[PDB]
Amino acid sequence: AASGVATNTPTANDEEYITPVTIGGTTLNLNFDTGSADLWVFSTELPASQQSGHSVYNPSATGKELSGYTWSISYGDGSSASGNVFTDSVTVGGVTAHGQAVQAAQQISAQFQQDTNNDGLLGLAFSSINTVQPQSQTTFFDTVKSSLAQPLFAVALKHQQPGVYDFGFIDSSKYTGSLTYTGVDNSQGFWSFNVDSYTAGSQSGDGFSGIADTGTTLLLLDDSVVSQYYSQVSGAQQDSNAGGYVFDCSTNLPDFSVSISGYTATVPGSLINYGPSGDGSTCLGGIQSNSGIGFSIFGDIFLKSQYVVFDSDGPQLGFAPQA
Ligand SMILES: COC(=O)[C@H](Cc1ccccc1)OP(=O)(O)[C@H](CC(C)C)NC(=O)[C@H](CC(N)=O)NC(=O)[C@@H](NC(=O)CC(C)C)C(C)C
Ligand SMILES: *[C@H]1O[C@H](CO)[C@@H](O)[C@H](O)[C@@H]1O
Ligand SMILES: *[C@H]1O[C@H](CO)[C@H](O)[C@H](O)[C@@H]1O
Repeated sequence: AASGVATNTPTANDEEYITPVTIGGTTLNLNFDTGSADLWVFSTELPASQQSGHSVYNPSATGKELSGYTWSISYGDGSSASGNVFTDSVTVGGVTAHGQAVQAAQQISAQFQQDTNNDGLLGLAFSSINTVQPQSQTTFFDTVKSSLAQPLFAVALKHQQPGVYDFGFIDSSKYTGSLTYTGVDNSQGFWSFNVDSYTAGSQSGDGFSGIADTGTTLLLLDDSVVSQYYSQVSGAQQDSNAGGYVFDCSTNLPDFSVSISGYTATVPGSLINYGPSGDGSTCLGGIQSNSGIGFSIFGDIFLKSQYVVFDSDGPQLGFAPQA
C-alpha cells in the first residue's frame, strides 16, 4: 500500500502554501487546494513572457492528450485559468498517480500572471467539481486513494514554517489529544461541514456551515460575525488598500472558536494577525467577509490552528489542535 509526506511551505505572510509535484519528470511548485478539483499547470502553451519566473510543463515531452478535452476554472477572488488536457505521471510525496489528468494552461488571469510563487494548482476537493469538459476528471487524490493504505489525506499548515500533507495515513504526532470527526456534505463538491456555534472573543452566536479550504488565505465569515469580532478590536477599521479590517499591529486580538461535533476548534488571536497590511503601518485581520455567500470559508488562518484529516470514508473531517 502507498502513503507519503508532501512538504508544504508558506509564501510571504502565509498568503499561500506551495508543495513540489513532479509531472513527467519536471518538478513544479503547486498550490494544494482543497477548495477546487483541478490540477492545472503553467505550460509551454502559454505565451513565453508568461512562462518567465515559472517552472512549466511541456506536454509534448511526456503527456498524452485527452483528445478534444478542455478546462476552464474561475475562483472566488475573480482569478481564472483555462486550457487543454493531457494525462501524465504525477508524483506527490513519493506517491505516483499514473494517467493523472494534467490541465495545461493556455490562458491565465492577471492574478496568476503576477504570482510567481506557484506554477499552478493541485485540487483536492471532490472530483465531481473538476471543470474538465466534456467529462470531468479525477483529482490526484481520487486517482491514488484506493492504492493508499487509508483513503484519506491530512494537513498541517503552519505560520512561517514548513508543514505537511500526509497522504494515506494519519500522523498522530501532528496534534494534541485525539481527533474529533464530523460528517462532510460533498453535495457541492466541497469539504463542507457544520458548526453548531461560534465564539468571537467575548461574544458567541449560532452555527453555520463552512468548507475546509487550503486555497484561501483567510477565515471568511458572515458580515455579522466579522462585525462582532472587530467591534472588540480597538481602532479596527476597513482599509480597501489592504483587503478588509485592519488594526494596529501590537493589538492583542481575541480568539475565535467554533463548535464541531462537540470539539472546540480555537484559532488563537495571535494567528488572526495576518501580517503587515502593506500600504502603511497597520496589520490585516485574519477574519474577513465572505461577500454574503451564506456559508463560511475555513481558510489558512483557521487551518494553522488545526491538524485536519480529510477522510473519503464517510466522508468526514477530523480535527485536533496542531502539534
Ligand atoms: C469556486 O470555489 C473556489 O473558488 C474555492 C472555494 C470558494 C468557495 C466559496 C467562495 C470563494 C471560494 O476557492 P479556492 O480556495 O479554490 C481559491 C484558490 C486561489 C488560488 C484562487 N481561493 C480564492 O478564491 C480566495 C478567495 C475566496 N475564497 O473568495 N483567494 C485568496 O484567498 C487569495 N488571497 C489573497 O488575495 C491574499 C489576501 C486575502 C491577503 C489567493 C491569492 C490565495
Ligand atoms: C505511509 O504508510 C505506508 C503504508 O503503511 C508506508 O509504507 C509508508 O512508509 C508510510 O508510513
Ligand atoms: C518534505 O520535507 C520535509 C522536510 O524536508 C518533511 O520532513 C517531509 O518528509 C518531506 O520530505
